[PDB]
Amino acid sequence: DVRPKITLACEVCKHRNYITKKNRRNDPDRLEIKKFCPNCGTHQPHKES
Amino acid sequence: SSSRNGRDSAAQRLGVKRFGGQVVKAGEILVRQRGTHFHPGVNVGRGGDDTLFALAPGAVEFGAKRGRKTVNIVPVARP
Amino acid sequence: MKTGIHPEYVDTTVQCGCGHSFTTRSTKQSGTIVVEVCSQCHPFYTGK
Amino acid sequence: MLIPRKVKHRKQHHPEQRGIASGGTSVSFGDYGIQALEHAYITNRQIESARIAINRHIKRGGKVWINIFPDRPLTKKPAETRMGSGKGSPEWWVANVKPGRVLFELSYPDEKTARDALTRAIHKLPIKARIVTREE
Amino acid sequence: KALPRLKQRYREEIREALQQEFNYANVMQIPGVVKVVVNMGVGDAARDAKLINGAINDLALITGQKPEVRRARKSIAQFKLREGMPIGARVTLRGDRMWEFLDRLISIALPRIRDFRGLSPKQFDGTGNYTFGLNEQSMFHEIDVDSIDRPRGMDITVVTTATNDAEGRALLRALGFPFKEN
RNA sequence: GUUACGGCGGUCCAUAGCGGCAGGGAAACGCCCGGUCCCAUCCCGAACCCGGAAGCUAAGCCUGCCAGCGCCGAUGAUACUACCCAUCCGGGUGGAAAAGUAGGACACCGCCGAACAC
RNA sequence: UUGCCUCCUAAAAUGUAACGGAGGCGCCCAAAGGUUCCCUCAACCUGGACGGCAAUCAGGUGUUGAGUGUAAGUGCACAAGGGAGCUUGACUGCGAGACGGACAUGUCGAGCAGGGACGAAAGUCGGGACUAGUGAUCCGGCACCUCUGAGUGGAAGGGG
RNA sequence: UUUCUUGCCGGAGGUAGAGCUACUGGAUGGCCGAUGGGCCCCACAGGGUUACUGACGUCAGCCAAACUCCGAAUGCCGGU
Repeated sequence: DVRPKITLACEVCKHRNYITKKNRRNDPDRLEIKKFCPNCGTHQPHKES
Repeated sequence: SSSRNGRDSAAQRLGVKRFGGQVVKAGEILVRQRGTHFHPGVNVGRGGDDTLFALAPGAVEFGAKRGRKTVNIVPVARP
Repeated sequence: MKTGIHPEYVDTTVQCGCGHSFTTRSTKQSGTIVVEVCSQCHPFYTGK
Repeated sequence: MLIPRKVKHRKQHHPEQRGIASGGTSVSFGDYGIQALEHAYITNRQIESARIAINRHIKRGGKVWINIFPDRPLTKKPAETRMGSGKGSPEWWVANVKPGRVLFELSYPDEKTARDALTRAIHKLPIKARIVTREE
Repeated sequence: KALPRLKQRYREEIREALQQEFNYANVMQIPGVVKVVVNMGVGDAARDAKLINGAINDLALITGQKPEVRRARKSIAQFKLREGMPIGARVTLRGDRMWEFLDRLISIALPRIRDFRGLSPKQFDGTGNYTFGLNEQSMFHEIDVDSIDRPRGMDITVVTTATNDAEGRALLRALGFPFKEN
């Protein structure tokens, strides 16, 4: 808790591509951030699961 | 009646690994250090943890620039 | 000079009580102000 | 007594009693002085005793300088305790004195009285010490 | 074309008067007033941060351009200050607007001051700049007295190319500043 | 080829800095005037742009001289020390430290552009 | 007290023990990460109603002081420090070469995909100023896969 | 002979030594001169008056293992 190990999954390939920490208190909403989906072969928006 | 001390981290085995004049390969670690006690000179890069490594093959040299010690690599003439 | 973040600044004319005119830019949008004493009539400047 | 207002480290290694003094080896303040001839941890109690002896011998006039300051803490563990379980608490305040170090200086009109007072101090001290003079 | 009253007076007469009084080896030494900085330090913003907005509005209406909000570079607990708390407002006036603000401040505001007996000419920087403080903020017609909120001791300062107190006072007297000669 | 004219670049980056005294504008480096023109102020044409020569070397720039502050700084000696000799002392061979005075120094070169006479 | 990090001890490479001397920890940061650009006061005076040991402030020098996510060596007005824009180097996914340190740990050049900044100008910059901020294997999950599928036309029942 | 010994050459150190106005913690003097208490002139303007608590600063002097403006000897890493 406090800084959970959130999992960033892509919007298109819908693959859980990354795992990173986030302070739930400072950023309570799902972390939407641009990342690289290897399945898609390009940068796609990823958001927290 | 006891001592509050007794802890200590592992020695990180820092310092110069290739001294002046040593012929090194590209990517060879030259100095393990905390911070830039030596700065990356010529053909020498600086690692994330301040590890100075050779960018090109050659002989290690230690110079001084703007009063800062630097580690350079001098190319070695082909035989 | 920035476009619109800067507040308006228009030239204005003022007349004092003793009857001295004055022209200068000021934030007042009306452009006509009535000053009472002014420095052309203030006792400190005039004398004493 | 002489005790430091504070010390950055209160449990220090014993001062190394080696070599002759490199500084403070001449009378720089008074006319006469007490020069050490052996290494010793001269404690603040010994300094107090020596200076009181000098002052009480010279009585009314005269000036006394104490060049050494006991700012080195020698620790002592509690009595009847075995080896280990940490380092003892600070017990004595000592000045690391080496041969050639001038410990006390005295200005007094009467040479005989000055020398007798310095002799008092030397007898209070734990080392061999001689009476040196500014006149070289 | 257009030229402020005080700016034209400076360009036409003041330079010659100052040259004659303090004869300089070169024309470039002629003191020339430089940016005028007007400030409102709240201080009580720690208790009522809302006062910053009023200070901003008042400074805008007085000067003619937005006041930059200055936070705190320090956090002293004695006055309940933390790093970043908006603690004042600052306006820097340069050029035509600077000269026009000086002209208005000398021709309108200071005469309107209540029981105005002038300020002693001792507040000069010692290097050529003059700082003082207005006791209120209603003297300016832009700050209508009928819709004021509170009193803000208004800091003002004029920066000059003068070298010291003497040249600074000569310049400001030439510009026509009131002075409580003493 | 030369100039107290310029920029660009120069060293185990102060022997170069700081400070004091004296000097220069043909062209450069500057100083400077108003916002029709890109651009910018957490506000401000102060920093960045436009048209410039009506005017100026005050400052920056650079030149010469001052060793006052800083900087460098020997030789010698000592401290220290590797090895060796030495019953407790101490000594030999080799290496060898800041301060100061003796002192050094108010820095040290190439590319190109301007005028000068050829 | 037990693991990790920092210092001293530690005897100028590295390493070095003690129930030796001191501390930290084991987090935190989606804007404290990336990039691009820019900066600039440590304290006396005059002062700046209130607002002195402090304001918003203005000048000079203090010549690199000063201070600066969390203790040593570093980083400065060549800024690792302080502000700003981008929109997400928040640079991620495939990573010869070398290496430093038994396993474990740690460093990066560089090549490719995709992007982020800066663009004119270059083509340049692989989490945090760096070292702690962690726990092997087993066993289990959970998503995806061009794997398997206990006769199979085939699927269900394990692996990567 | 890559090992080792010796000579020479290149190299990074922060120990021994010191040095500290070069930093972080100290030391007898007087000093333009901080609260200045204290006599007060009798200003609540403003000012000498400081016998004594003595600011910064300054003067030769001194220490440190967790100090370093410095800094060996050895040792170590390479080359010859």
